[PDB]
Amino acid sequence: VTRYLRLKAPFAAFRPFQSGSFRSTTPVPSFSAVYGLLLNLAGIEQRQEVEGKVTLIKPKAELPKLAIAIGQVKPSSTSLINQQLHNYPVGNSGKEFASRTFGSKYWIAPVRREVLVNLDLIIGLQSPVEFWQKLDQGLKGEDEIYPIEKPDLASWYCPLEPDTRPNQGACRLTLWIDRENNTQTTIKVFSPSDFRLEPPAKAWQQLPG
RNA sequence: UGAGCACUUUAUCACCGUGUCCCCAAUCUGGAUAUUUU
Repeated sequence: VTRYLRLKAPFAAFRPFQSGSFRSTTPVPSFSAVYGLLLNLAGIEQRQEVEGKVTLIKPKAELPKLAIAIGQVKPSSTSLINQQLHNYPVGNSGKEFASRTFGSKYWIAPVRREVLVNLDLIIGLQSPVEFWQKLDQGLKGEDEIYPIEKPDLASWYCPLEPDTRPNQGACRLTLWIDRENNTQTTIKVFSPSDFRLEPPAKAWQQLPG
């Protein structure tokens, strides 16, 4: 890796991909979300932004190549703070609903979901010099994030093989997802490793995106 | 500052009461000597 930078945030939420009627969350963000956040923070606009019923139709032909890991310093708890969020009905969709048709989003119904009390992340990116330079220009050029790479090292994550039973692992995770018919991502489960030493090469994952 | 991203936990109201007591008090004890110049 070239260098890595640290950040923290008080509140966040990471929905499982089509969790269901009742939402849920995961202790750590997905790799795809982190990749998108880093791409946007550099000021790189999305490669494709066509419009229609849906979006996110992304070929890999023109897209930066890069390798990302993930880290974690302090465990955080979870809470549930919501009572309502409307939806789009399935069924008759009778009476007025069919009468209005104004970007409908009618039939408000109650539903709850989860939030994270606190969040802090440490990992950065292994990338060529030009990409890091333009990322710095996007951050500084024409909540809070800053590089403390060498000190302040904490635990990390890594894919797990059928041995060495881990503790408090993440149930599911996403690598590269497109909102269409596909095979989604291959590996789901991940395992945390606790040691104040540089993460192993297995922790680094070369992202296809 | 980008893609899953909505539209509210929403609107009202008394604890009624009433009601407190009488009795009382002790004692004893004291002291000694001492001034002179403008």
